[PDB]
Amino acid sequence: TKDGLRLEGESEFLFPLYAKEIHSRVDSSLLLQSTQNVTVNARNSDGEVTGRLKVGPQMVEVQSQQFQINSRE
Amino acid sequence: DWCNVSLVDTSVPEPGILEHDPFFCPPTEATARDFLADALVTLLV
Ligand SMILES: *[C@@H]1O[C@H](CO)[C@@H](O)[C@H](O)[C@H]1NC(C)=O
Repeated sequence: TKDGLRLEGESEFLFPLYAKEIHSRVDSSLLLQSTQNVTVNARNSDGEVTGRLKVGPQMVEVQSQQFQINSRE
Repeated sequence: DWCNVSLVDTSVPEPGILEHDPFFCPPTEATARDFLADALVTLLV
């Protein structure tokens, strides 16, 4: 399209992806699922993965040096 | 009571890192290019 490009099909990337901001559509809720597990990772400057938010087959794991909870303020 | 008399002497009773390595995630390295000079050549011919 003029301002973007709309795709209605299963865009299977047979190689890795890269981006900066991953959004979801305004009228549809993003879902992300698998059969074994889904992993979020973050790395230090040396590339060492240091904080993991893993959703395993049974129950969630969080691995980090700290685990805060706050309010919006 | 002499029966519960207890004697004790000296004896010899003698009984953190974090790292994970992924494989790769490099970004767009060497981010510079232009499409005018070649366009100028192929529209100047
Ligand atoms: C030591 O005292 C306990 C508690 O009264 C008693 O049951 C036990 O038989 C005593 N031990 C001896 C060797 O008398």
